[PDB]
Amino acid sequence: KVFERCELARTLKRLGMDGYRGISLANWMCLAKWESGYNTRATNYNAGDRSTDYGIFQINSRYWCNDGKTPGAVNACHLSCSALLQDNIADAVACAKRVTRDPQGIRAWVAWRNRCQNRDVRQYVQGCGV
Repeated sequence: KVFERCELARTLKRLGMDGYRGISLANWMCLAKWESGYNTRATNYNAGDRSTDYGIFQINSRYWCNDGKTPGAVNACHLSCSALLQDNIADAVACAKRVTRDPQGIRAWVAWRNRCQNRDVRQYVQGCGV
């Protein structure tokens, strides 16, 4: 599923993402936007380390979900990576929350550092009723 902007903002809000561990909804929107273009079935294989990024938040298989084909990987969200390719984003949200409970917080995603950190992200939630 490819979410429309405001539809996603409200979906994330309902799922408890607004201000989760101090992270604003606009930051989450900026992350999903640059990671997958709001596409839940987005996937990116990393030939260098044999891992794959899954879903709307492009969560990686080396540490967060199990796909059975990533060498010496772990599954911190305790989910099949398939759960990160569903139209319904609840599991992806639970996993994204798990990622941020770690030391880096939202900085775990390099894309957020490149395109969201110290940027004006107000535009992502404007007019969405959140």
